[PDB]
Formats: sequence, structure tokens, C-alpha cells
Amino acid sequence: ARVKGGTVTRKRRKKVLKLAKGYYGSKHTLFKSAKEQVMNSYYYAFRDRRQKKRDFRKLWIARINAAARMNGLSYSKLMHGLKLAEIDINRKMLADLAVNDAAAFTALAEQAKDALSK
Amino acid sequence: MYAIIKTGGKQVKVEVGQAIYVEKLNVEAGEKVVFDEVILVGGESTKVGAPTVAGATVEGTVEKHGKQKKVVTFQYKPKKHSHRKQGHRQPYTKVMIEAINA
Amino acid sequence: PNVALFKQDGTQNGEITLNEEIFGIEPNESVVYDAIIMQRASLRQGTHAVKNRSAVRGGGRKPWRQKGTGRARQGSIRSPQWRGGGVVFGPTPRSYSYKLPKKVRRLAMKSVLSDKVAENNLVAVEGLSFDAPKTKEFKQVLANLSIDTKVLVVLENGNDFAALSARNLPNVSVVTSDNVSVLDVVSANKVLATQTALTQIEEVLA
Amino acid sequence: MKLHELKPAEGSRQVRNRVGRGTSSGNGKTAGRGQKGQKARSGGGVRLG
RNA sequence: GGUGUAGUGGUAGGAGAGCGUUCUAAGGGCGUUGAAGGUCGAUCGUGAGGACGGCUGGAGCGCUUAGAAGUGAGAAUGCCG
RNA sequence: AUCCGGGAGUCAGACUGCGAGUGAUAAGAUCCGUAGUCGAAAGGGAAACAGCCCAGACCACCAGCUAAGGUCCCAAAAUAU
RNA sequence: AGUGAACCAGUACCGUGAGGGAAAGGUGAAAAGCACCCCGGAAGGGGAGUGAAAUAGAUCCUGAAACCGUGUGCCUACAACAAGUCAAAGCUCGUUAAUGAGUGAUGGCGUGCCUUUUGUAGAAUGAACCGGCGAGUUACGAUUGCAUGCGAGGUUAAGUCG
Repeated sequence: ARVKGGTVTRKRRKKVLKLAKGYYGSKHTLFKSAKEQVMNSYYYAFRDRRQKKRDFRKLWIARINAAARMNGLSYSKLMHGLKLAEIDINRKMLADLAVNDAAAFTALAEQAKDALSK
Repeated sequence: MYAIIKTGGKQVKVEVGQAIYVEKLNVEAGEKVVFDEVILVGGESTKVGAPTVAGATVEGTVEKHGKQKKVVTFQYKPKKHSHRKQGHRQPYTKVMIEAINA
Repeated sequence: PNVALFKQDGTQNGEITLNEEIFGIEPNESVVYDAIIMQRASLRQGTHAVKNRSAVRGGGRKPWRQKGTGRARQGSIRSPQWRGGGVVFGPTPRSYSYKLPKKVRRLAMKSVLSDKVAENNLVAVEGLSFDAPKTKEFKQVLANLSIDTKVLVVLENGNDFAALSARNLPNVSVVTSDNVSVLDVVSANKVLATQTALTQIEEVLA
Repeated sequence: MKLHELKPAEGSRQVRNRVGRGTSSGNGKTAGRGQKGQKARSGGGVRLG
């Protein structure tokens, strides 16, 4: 009882080629080229889910430094001041305030300045 | 009118009339929720309280339990003839906001 | 175990007490699975072959040289990887049949007839007589006893008019009482056995 | 027992192992034989004793 | 079923449990009011993989349970086109 | 941990502390002993870097604290006392 | 695939010779196989007709990929690029309806796949590309684990009827 290899390989290969839409040239049209490229993209995406969380933290931190130097402080002294006062705002909300509500950011910077005035 | 709340393991910015996505809650759709911990009540004048603002809550209604889009995590070691593949979809709940503390 | 008796049309002409060692003995289910599988693998005709490297009508010469030609070393026009070459490890003529020990054969026969009885699926009848072989009268008889499923008809002996009349009906199978197998009883929904044939089966299963 | 509901007894039949059918099964690419040597060849090995 | 606590990199290699192909049996189904195959889609599952809809196509094919295997391809300075 | 049984693979190692021989107390040299990493180990530091310093990836997050190493600009944090 | 050979095959073809040796199946239910006209030397094409269907027209069932073209939504002539991945304005659409789809200036990060190696991006090895084919099988013995029937016992071989 013989088993022809009819329509299984074409389905698997067309599933692979559909993931390669938008690539350059023979990297979206030939199966071997696309196979290798798709493997590399899997590697890159796993790597970059972890690197994302670092990039936004550096972005927030630099915006907060910029805002605080306008209120007579630097980033490190203002973070210490907020900790000595028991304030628990993220660096995300801090930067969001720094860009949207400058008066709220100044209220907070004054609390920090009074905390480390002791 | 602003409030900042601790939900999940993170913090969110909140407003009356707007809807928010959040980690899964253990509350069926249509029922009411109280977010106890408020970090800051902005708006016109800010209430910058040590960890939480004393006596402010935020009220809402759960609308929908869902799933995020799918993530694929695939892993291979070049030249070592081996790989392993795994999928994952993440739960969430959607909440509408009503009556920041009054 | 007592079964009711019928006539070619009628009613409850009493009952018939059958053996308890044959028709009432609590079937064993893996023994029946084994019997069915052995019998089905026993009907195969394993007549299949293919040609290996040395049977294909072909070449003993080395087709090109071993080196120099900028080629790949090849040994014959008939190698497994050449188009038109011979097959590596195909089907060969084989047997497919085996035997189970004698006590489990007998245990499976007893168990399958006893299962038929434990659900009022065996139907006993005094006699099946016919002056001519007529299919139409057999169908009337079959409806006389309200039988509407696949049925095994177990007959006695040179009751040849009945077997002729019961052929050709597409729900009906006919077997004599010296030739019942395990696969005949499992496939039918009911058994229609005559009183004579029932004692004759009790005589050989003992 | 009906011919459309067969079931062997538990533990009585096992499947089979097919070597040389991909990496993730556990036995692709050299099929359990290790790297090179007399024992990696077809018909390789030394006589008993 | 709850709840706690602990664990979950991996080549050679051992152990477990599954996905898909073709054919046999028994059962229950579909089809010119359009089967298989082909093409497109923004769909589902932890993986192999599974559906539903459009267009093409013109006569056969699924599903359940068990069985049997010429049962899975990217590489051999492989063979044919 | 020990005892009985089924199935293996390995018998080309490399560098870095430490302590010895051969060498010229030369070699990314060679041959032994003892500990680690690599082999079979991703992530941060060392410009780039198998084997050095920190640390062992089941998965999701636009949350938090630290290690080695750092804070004038490239490039996150003191133009600190 | 199955005979080397489903077809005018031990043929065409190759060799002084002995000898070696292929490729090549499918319109439609029925030839109803396109009368007549127009462009053109013809080939071929466009109407008109046959037919359920001609994009079933003889290179005739279905008609995949490589490869070659035509039309368009978005980008591109100061820029060093294993070609993607993560972040993201503008433009263009509107789906198995849901945390929608295509393209994308600009910014961070990043030396293919396989084999053999102490060790590889390797200036070590293989592959032009696409499709098909292409590798732990069976017979008879020996041993262990699991499963079933009998149990101080267990079991038949050749053969005879079927």
C-alpha cells in the first residue's frame, strides 16, 4: 500500500512564505531564502521584547532630568528627595506630568526640596 | 480632572468617561469595582500625598473580559540541530470610569 | 436461561431451557477483541512485491569514471536515488495469520453467544419448512416475528429450501450449525436459530 | 461488543519508534548511533564475544 | 475540584505523550441546489496543525472507533524535468 | 546512598587561578595534579572578543530594587562633598 | 509508479563488434471539429455560429511554483545596508469586527543556513533556482518489559475434512 506525498509539503511551505510578505526580492518569493529569514526574525522579536522595557525607561529618565533642572534640581537629588518623603510615582507618570502638567510637577519638586532640606 | 491609581502591578491615569484596559480582575461583566489606592488627585489643584491620598476611591463598571493578540516565542541554537516553539495569548479586562472620588 | 419459542407465525409456544455453561456464562471482553482481530488478519492474501536494486532490468557498468569529470560518483543507472531505479525495503509476500490457544477460542464462542442471550437478541423457532424455495414467504416469516435488523440465520443441516429462500435478502446471512464463527455472531444484530440447530450447537461446544 | 466500538485492553498494544524523521522527535540525524566509528556504519559492529 | 510550597537553559543520548498522510472494517453522513484539487482572506489552538467564507473547478469525498503501513524532505560536488 | 534488571553515548578536548617536570624557570609550546568557565549557556561589563568579571532565559507588561561596571558629549546616571 | 516497454519498444538512438537503450496516456454526452464575413502572402486574430460550458478549439480535463510582462495605492537621487526586528509621523484604504489593513521618512539593536570541529561570520564544507523522486525493513531464532488464558502445570507440529 503506497503513500504518494501529494499535498502536505505545499501547504507547509505556503504557510512559511505567507509570513515573509514585505521582504526584499527573493526573500519573499523563494522558500529557502524565506525560511532562513523568518527564523532570524523570530530570534530578533524575542530579543526585542526584553529590550523595549529598557528603552522607555531611559526615555522617561532623560525627560525627567530635563524638567527637574528647570526647578533647581537634578535627577538623582530629586529621586532621593521623593523617596525620603514616601512618594511612589512611576517614572512613567512623572514624565507624563513633566510634559502635560508643569504645575503638578512643581508641587512634587517642592515636596522633594523640603524633604531633603532636613 | 486627574487621578493616578495602582492596578495590576503598574499605575494608570484615569478620567470620568474614558475606558481603561487592565490585568484580569475576578469580577464578572456588568458589575462594579472600587479602586482603593489613589496616588495623586490632579485636575485643578493637585493632592500630592505620601503613598496614597487619604480617603479617595475611584468607581467603575467592568465591560468585557478579553484576550490580547497572539505572541509566538521561537528559539533555536545555530548549528546545534534543535529548536522549540510556543504560543501565548494574555487575558485582560476592560473597565469604564465613573465618579473619581467626591 | 429460558428463551421463548415461536412458530413460523405464531406465539409463545412455551419456552426452551438452554445450557448455562454455553448461553449464560458472563462474557470476557478482551478475549473477544483478540478473536475478532485474529480472524480479520486471517482473511488476508498478502500478495505484494516490488523490485530491489538487483531485480530491475538494467546495468552492471559504471556509467562514468570515478574522478575527473566534475561529477558525482555513481555506481549504476539503477540505484535507489536514480529515476527508474530499484526500491529499498518494499512489501514482500507475507503470511499474516496466527493462532491463539484453544481455551480462549472456546471462551470467545461461549461469551459471544451468551451476550446475544443476555439482551433478548436470540429468537428460537420450532421449524422453518418450505415446499418450494420462495423468497417472498421467507420475508413474510421474517416480519411474522418482527425482525427489522441485520440477522444471522443459523440452520441445521440439509434444510436446503430454507437456505435458498433466505439468500439474496440484503439484511440476512445464513450459516449452518457446524459452521458458526465468532465474526458471524458479532456482526449481526440478532440470531434466528431453530430448535434443532440449537441442540446441535450445544452438542459441539459442550 | 459491536464491530464499530472495539477497544483493546490497557497496556496491551504499543505504537512503534521511527528513527530518522526530524530533530524534535529525538532520533533524527544519525538515528541514535552517535558520531563516527565502526558502530555507526550499516552492518557495522563486532561479532559476539 | 481548592489552596500552599518547590520546579521548568541544553549537544550525544534515555523516557513519555501526541499531530498529519494512504488503505481496510463497522456505524452514522454529504454531493450537479456542485466532491476532490487550486487560489485569496484581517480566523482558532501550548506545538505539529484545525475550521469558516469568496473565486475557480466538474465527480467523487469526509467523520467516529479499531486495524495495517512503499507514512512526513532543505542539503548526499544526489537523479529526472 | 546501596542492590537486581532494560537502553545508551564517550575513549581528538580548550583556555584561565594555583604547584611541578621538559624548554632558555621562551611560546596562544608540551606533559601531569588541583578548581572553574567553555564544550552543551542566552543575558550585563571588558570598543569589537568560545574559555576573563557578574549572573543561569517556562511565558506576558510602556511597573519596582540591585550585581559587575559606571555618572562632561557620543550614551542612561554627580560638571558630587 | 507498475514490466525496459499502457502509445507501432528491444523501437529511435549509440558502438567495428559482442553489447548498451530511451522519451512519449486524458477535447466533448455526442465531432455537433467553427458554414459565412472582415484584416492579412500565409500564420494568427476579430465577429457570426455549435455546444450546458470554447478562458472545453486539437500545444485541447484540472492548470501549482520558478521565470517573463502590463496597470496602479504608498516610498525613493548627501547615501555604507546578513536586508530584518523593536519605536514611529505622514499618506491610502475599510476586515472572519478587533486593542483593524497596506506603505513608510527618521532613531536604537543586529556578522546567513547546513556539515565537521578544542574552537567558525568564516578567507574551512555543500547547495543557481523551482517542482517531483530519494535512507533502520522483513523472515527465522534468542532475551527483557507490558497484556490475556490456564496453573504444579502449560501447549500442540506435520497432516485429514473445511
